[PDB]
Amino acid sequence: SFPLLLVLIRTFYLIGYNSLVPFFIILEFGSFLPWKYIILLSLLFIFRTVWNHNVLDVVLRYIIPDPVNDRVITAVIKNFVLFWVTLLPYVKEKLDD
Amino acid sequence: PLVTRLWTIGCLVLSGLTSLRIVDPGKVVYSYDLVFKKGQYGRLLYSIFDYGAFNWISMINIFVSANHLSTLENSFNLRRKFCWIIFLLLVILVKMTSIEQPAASLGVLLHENLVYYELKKNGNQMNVRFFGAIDVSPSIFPIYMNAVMYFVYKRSWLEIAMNFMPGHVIYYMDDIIGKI
Amino acid sequence: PWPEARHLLNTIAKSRDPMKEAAMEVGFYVPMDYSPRNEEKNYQSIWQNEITDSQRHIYELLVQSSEQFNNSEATYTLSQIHLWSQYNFPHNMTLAHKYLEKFNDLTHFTNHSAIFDLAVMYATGGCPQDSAKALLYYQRAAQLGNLKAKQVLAYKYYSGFNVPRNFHKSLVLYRDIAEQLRKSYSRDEWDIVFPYWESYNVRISDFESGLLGKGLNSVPSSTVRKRTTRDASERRIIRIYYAALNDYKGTYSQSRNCERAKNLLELTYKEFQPHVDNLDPLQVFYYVRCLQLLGHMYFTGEGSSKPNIHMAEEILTTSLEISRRAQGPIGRACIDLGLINQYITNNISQAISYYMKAMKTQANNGIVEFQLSKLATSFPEEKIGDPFNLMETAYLNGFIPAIYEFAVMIESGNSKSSVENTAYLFKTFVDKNEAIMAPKLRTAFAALINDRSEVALWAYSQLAEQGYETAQVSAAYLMYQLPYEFEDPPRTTDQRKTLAISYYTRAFKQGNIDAGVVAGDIYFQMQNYSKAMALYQGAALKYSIQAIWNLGYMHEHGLGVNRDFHLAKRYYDQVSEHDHRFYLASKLSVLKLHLKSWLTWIT
Amino acid sequence: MVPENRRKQLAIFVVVTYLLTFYCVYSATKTSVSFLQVTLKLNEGFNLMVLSIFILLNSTLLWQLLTKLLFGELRLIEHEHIFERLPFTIINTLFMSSLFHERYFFTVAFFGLLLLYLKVFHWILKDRLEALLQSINDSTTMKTLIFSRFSFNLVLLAVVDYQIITRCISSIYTNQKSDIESTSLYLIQVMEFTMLLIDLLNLFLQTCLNFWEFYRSQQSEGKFMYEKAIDVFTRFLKTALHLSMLIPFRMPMMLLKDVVWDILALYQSGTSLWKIWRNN
Repeated sequence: SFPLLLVLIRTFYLIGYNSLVPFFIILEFGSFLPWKYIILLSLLFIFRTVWNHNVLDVVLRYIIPDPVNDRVITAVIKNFVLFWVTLLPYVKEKLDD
Repeated sequence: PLVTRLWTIGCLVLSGLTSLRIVDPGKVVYSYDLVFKKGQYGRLLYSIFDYGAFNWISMINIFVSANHLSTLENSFNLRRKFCWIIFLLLVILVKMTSIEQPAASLGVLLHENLVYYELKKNGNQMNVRFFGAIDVSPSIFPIYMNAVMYFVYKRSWLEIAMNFMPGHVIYYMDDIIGKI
Repeated sequence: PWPEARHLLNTIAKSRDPMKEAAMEVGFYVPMDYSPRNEEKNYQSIWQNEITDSQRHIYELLVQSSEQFNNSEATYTLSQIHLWSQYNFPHNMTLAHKYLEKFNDLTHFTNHSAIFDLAVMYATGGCPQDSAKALLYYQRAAQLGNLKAKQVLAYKYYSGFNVPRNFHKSLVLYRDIAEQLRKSYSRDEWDIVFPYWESYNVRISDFESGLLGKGLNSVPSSTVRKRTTRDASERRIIRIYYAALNDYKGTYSQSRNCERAKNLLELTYKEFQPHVDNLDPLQVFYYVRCLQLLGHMYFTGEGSSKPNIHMAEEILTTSLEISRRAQGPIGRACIDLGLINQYITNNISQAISYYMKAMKTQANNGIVEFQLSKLATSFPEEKIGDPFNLMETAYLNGFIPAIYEFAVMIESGNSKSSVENTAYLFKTFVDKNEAIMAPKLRTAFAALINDRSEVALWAYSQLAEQGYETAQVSAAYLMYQLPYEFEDPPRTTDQRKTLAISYYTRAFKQGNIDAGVVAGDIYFQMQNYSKAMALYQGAALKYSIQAIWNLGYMHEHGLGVNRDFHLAKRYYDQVSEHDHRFYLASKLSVLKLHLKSWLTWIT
Repeated sequence: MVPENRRKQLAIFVVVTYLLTFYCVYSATKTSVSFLQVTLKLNEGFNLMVLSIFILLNSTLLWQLLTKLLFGELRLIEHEHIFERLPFTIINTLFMSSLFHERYFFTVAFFGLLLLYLKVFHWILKDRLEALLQSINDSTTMKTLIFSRFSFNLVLLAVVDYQIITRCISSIYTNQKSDIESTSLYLIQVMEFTMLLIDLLNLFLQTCLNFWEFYRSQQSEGKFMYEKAIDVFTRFLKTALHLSMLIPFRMPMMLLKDVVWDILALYQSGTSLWKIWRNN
């Protein structure tokens, strides 16, 4: 299947309180379990003591508007270059913005 | 939901009889390329559902898949395009798997990519938002999932790429017509 | 000098009550402790940096006027300034004392207002107390013809506090006060329609957490009205109904406003009337509700110049027509129809009919039976119920004037005319008319929501003596709250505590429960350990959980009672038995008991 | 068993749970007045989950040390058998808990939990028995102290189950109250610990048989016959008690599943029966 953690991490998104979710991230990244855990041992002993660009459209731009033109190959080309950057969410909604 | 439970019981009996040697595990591993030369269609049909072991890890994996299916299928009557897609989905992987024949089975790829597509579809829905610390939404995890998977578990680059790239092409073809 | 002084004073807007200024278009801060030095320094700072120069002129002129000359009209008003914290000056509790003393000297026991206030200040020892002078002043002010004085004497002779219990003299005072009050109301307001005044009889700390813990206290939270509440098509009539209501019965933070409600109802009636027939599913409900509300506002005259009788009549009859289908509620509508065709027009049988129609409905409070019995006693041949039973149900339901009428009807008749019941009826009436006796609650709350906390304690104190319980628990809560755990106790002067205990206790004997527990805790903190048990047991008799458990903890420790571990176990078994959610606590505490035992067994 | 990074994962789990539960206790403290309120506060959802996990963690730690006190250290084949058998058992337990909802939510857990640990012990003992079977040394006879230590573990578990069963029966007879579902619950725990006791009797008869064998070997048919006969005896008892106790419940599922695996064991019993009739 997959690494036993991430699957359950995802399936939390359905029924359970998301409260249980973030701890697993520790279990994951802290899974590297450094003897820098002493840092975590420090860190938790610090926990305890808390008390006591528009150019992208120009990138989106294509030659000879409107899209009805015969160069649809150029259209899928440009949108493919965007597709390479369409991964990023932070600017995906910006595209949607 | 019915069809969900059909897929479920399929996975169950498949992996079960697999762990019991009631049927030969040799046939399931069969992916397309060997099949092209061999000419044996059915040796991928069963592969639609297989996970190998009938144990708790696999139990929960099947139930995760079932949860995503209860999320999606009953809500797929909304988006008819998934019918238009799955075959094409079932299509697109072929030349893609034409290099590696990943031991990741079909149904795995299929459902994980459907998750990816659903996440890209309603990405704006910040339907889970821990205020103050994790102010996030869908379409931020799956990259975190797969990329870091590559880092710590060190799978094959292109093989992992196959996990989602088809889904991204599908979403591309979805939004381009909305743009053109 | 005083003429120009008053001409000055006529300009500065004595007090601002944000509860009304917020009516054109939250919570508050209470302190936990006190310090006389901190108060004096606060006062010095306020006089140093806050006041304006013109006010400096005004105040110096006032002190020179009421000092060089015994003007007897700068003295009183300067007392009022310094005491009620008006004209934006600070609250000084000793200067008000001095100047009220000087006034009483000048006027030689002729003015009852200053006598009353001096009596309160000599009884609470704020300024030691001495009940003799307090009672002398109370009697003397009752001679002059005041009301609040008569009430406080009546109560003091009724709860047995500070004098022996006596129901008869109490009855005399209460009948006197009720007679005067009845003579204060006109013929219209009495029979026809009772004037509507907001109450601020809600005890404070009903806004914050609560008393003695959240979800743990027995007596029900009493804040009857605060911001009533419950995608385009439906929600419009909902929202408009809620705006109309939330500006008809004003809340505690913002007072009421009828004008805008009237205009808005007229607007929505005219705007929705032509095409009503399309709103069958749910919108006709709220629509007709608003319509009835508008009709009642027409019949009353609120937010306008004078009532519009006939228009209201058509509005209500059409409201009833539209309600006949969709079987909507008809309560207020039929009630006002009856009230109208009984006095406006003289056709009675229809009024009988309407009352009989609405008697069983939900929204009738008391008007139905009251008017009906007045009819029957005026018209005996109608064969409509019995005076006693009607009026009795009325009194039980809560209509005000019915209380007094029923009490008079029961005084002439035996009908179990014990002195207790008559005194109780008249005390309930006097207490509950509330519109002339105790308006000071309003002033108090207002002064509370803008950082002048002390004066709120003063006003609530002066109300304590008259008996309004909510005043009692409020003044207490303002003087000594329960401290959060693992934290120092308050730092107040002991005098404040020795008062707070008394207020709380009287609140208990009045009918509240939790106040007992808080009083017991005050003692247990001040280290008596002895009188606590009485209060705690009296509360246990009334099923107060925290009390019972606390009694347990009292037993199983060496204070007072001596290590009767058996009855300790019994009490914790009780706390688990009488209620459920405290299961874990009973258990774990018996466990601490078992552990103490088995561990000392080893030695 | 335990890899290195798994050991560090568990150190992390332990420390983070201690810190979470400490934080929740302190938080629910400094926003309260009297003990009783903080008791009503820990019962709130999130801190309830934290506290529950804390209970389970310290419980398994205690279990670990109790085991290390009883059985010393485990052997490999033991551990593989345990770790492979775990899931079917755990799912059986989750099946047991869910059959009653929130009403009987907590108590059953305790019962189930104990059951779980008990099963573990039994399993180890079985292989440990085989060990004594395998490594048996005729340098000395099975002296009363050797037999006494093996039977020490034995009678330890035996008195455990016996006391538990009888106490549950007494709680049945006492609690003839409106909550008959608690009656059926007690019957179920009875059935489970009964299966356990029957397993103990099986082991008891096997070891006493080997005892009589070696006794007569040192002083003075084919043992397989009596071995399998005892097997079928135990399983007949299993099925019989399964019927007699679950038929009262008329259970739609557990009754049926139990008796199904029972009749499969009975098919095996027929195998043994024909073996015996061959060897009669």
